[PDB]
Amino acid sequence: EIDYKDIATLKNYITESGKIVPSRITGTRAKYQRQLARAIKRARYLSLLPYTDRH
Amino acid sequence: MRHYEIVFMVHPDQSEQVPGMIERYTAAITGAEGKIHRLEDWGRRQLAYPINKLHKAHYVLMNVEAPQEVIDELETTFRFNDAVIRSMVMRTKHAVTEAS
Amino acid sequence: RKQVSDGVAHIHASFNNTIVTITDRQGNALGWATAGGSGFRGSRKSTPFAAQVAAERCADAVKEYGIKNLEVMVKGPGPGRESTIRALNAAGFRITNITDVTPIPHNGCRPPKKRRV
Amino acid sequence: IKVRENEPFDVALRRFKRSCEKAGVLAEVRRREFYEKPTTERKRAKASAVK
Amino acid sequence: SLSTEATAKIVSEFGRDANDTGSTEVQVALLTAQINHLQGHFAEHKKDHHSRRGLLRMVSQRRKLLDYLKRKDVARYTRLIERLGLRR
RNA sequence: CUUGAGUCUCGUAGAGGGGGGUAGAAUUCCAGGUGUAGCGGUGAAAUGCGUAGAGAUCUGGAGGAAUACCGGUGGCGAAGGCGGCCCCCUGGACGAAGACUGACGCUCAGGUGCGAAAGCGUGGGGAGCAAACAGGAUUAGAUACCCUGGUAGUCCACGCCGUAAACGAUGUCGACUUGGAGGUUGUGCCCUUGAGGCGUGGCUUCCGGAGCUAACGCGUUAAGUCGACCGCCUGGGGAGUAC
Ligand SMILES: [Mg+2]
Ligand SMILES: [Mg+2]
Ligand SMILES: [Mg+2]
Ligand SMILES: [Mg+2]
Ligand SMILES: [Mg+2]
Repeated sequence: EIDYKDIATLKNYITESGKIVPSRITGTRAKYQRQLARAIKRARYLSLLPYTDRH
Repeated sequence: MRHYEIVFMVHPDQSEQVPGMIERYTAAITGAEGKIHRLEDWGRRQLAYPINKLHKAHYVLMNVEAPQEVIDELETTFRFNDAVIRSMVMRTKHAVTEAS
Repeated sequence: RKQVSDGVAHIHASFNNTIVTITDRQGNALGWATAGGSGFRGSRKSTPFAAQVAAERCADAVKEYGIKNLEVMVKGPGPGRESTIRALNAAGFRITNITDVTPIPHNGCRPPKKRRV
Repeated sequence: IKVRENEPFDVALRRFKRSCEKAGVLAEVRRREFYEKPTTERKRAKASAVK
Repeated sequence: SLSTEATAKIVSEFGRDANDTGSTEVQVALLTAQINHLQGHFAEHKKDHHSRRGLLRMVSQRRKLLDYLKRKDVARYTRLIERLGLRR
């Protein structure tokens, strides 16, 4: 998570639709969620992850 | 100076200049007394979403040390040079060697 | 006619109406069914039990081409988003990839106010 | 959203992604934005988000 | 702010005594510096109605602490300002 | 002289600010194919758009604005207010050890600066929304609510206006006075030997105790008990109007 290249252990947090899952469903400890969401978003821009299923 | 972690995706159909390309970079850090404590040449890789045609690119890590001025030049040369599409250049992030 | 066997059929479910357009494989019309032009409309239309009749009505106005297996594409919260589908799984049509397209802007446009009834 | 699952039948399952979009994410929009109305309700529902 | 490598320098030049961050001589210099630098920065944008506040907060202290000298040891006041040309 | 306040060192989180690039989703428009008698809208309707081929469906292109999920009683800021991503310049806050300064502080009429939204000037910009306005509808009437359209504006750069239920309707600083559960963010420590067990700070919600209060309620983030300084109130309408 600390990075984005972690595409492997990253998609796990994001849903099928590419949408990042909250916490009441995960519990990735808020403090880390910050780095999580930021990492994912900035990553999708590198084609490492799809902005959404459709495209 | 300062640490970095740039990442560019070169068109697969032009994956031949990728090697020579890295050179300019490696040199644009030599005389600048900078350093490259990383270099993950991901090479080819399927693209999640299509970026103006083509579902694959050529990823090449970086992580330099040279001052901002020089690295800035890379951003400019990256643009005009259509050999590479999307890019990204973050700062220090406390130098990271190998792995990733 | 052309004989495709493998085609699609998007469902446009609008809060007031719904139209079933059975497209080919690369996106080509082949017959469109409309809830409005189903011999009924107004408060009678819109409803599932009604707006669906249009969907299955495609058969006697689409199957003329000859199709078997096919996927489905839903787009619209209209009161038929689902009802319409059942008619397909009962009219003889097979079934395959059922995906929802329904658009959702990542907060870009700005919808109109109104609605002060 | 995607669906394939073989095995001959037609039960439903149209409730999978359903509970993650539907006329919900839609109803969420369509009409004028809330601007300030959310900061209140979205933060007023919490009053119940406790008891 | 000023490079960590900077403050540690000025201090050893103005600090009343060898390596000391507290006296006016050191206080002022350390302040005037960031003030002179930011001047250029502000010559750009000039719309940062926030960063500018800090510029004031610290500047308002410059004339402020500078008074301490008068109210106290005046002998140095003039000897300190004559260094950065401040006050004028 | 050092506990107030301040500097140095090292780190900590964040939508704090200004600038410059960039990304994907969607609407609108334009273009081309497919295909045909409807679409759109409403309580119904009608105006409007359709055979000059719309709508839908698919392919290509242009452009503007906004940044879904995350996201939250979450965070940052003096307040106003501030959300994709990246870079550059830059403000504040906070914790850790000490080191240094040595009352250098608090408040503040006047004075100076910042100011939501609308609005104003100059030049740009214009997709969506929409004052004005024009139709359609409702009605006894309907200069409205509703529908179809739609200009200013909303966007940008510079300059101006300075107002708001600018609201916690609660000036700032400091000192104290039972506690309970949660949030968030530093740091010390415990088979760390777990997620965790025990401390100590910064900010923050809900509850409530003595007390305070006309009551509602406030209750260590007070409306409790004290102090320093400032702003203001003195029946309602006339009127925040007139000169
Ligand atoms: Mg209207
Ligand atoms: Mg605050
Ligand atoms: Mg304005
Ligand atoms: Mg104007
Ligand atoms: Mg209470």
